[PDB]
Amino acid sequence: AAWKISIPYVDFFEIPVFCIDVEPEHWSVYRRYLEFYVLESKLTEFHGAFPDAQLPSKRIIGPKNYEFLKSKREEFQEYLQKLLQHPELSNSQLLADFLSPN
Repeated sequence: AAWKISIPYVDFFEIPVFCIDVEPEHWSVYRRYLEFYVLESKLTEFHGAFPDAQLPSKRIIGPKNYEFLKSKREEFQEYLQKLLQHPELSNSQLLADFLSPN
């Protein structure tokens, strides 16, 4: 996974979602706030616990706030980006699955 990702915006599934563009091959995937936290949970389970690569404290929000997802947009982007930089994860199906279309 020498993949490049960005989270240009947050969108709606009608339900506010993160839109991730992935790189010349390209596509986008839609991920719910919660989906990130289970990703991090599982990844940490099978691969350890990369400092630097840390999701912010999970908020005890309810569906649905748009503006809140908008604000975490950058942090979440940084997370995935720093994730992709570690090896060991370069072969994680978990990560790959997370980043695959829709």
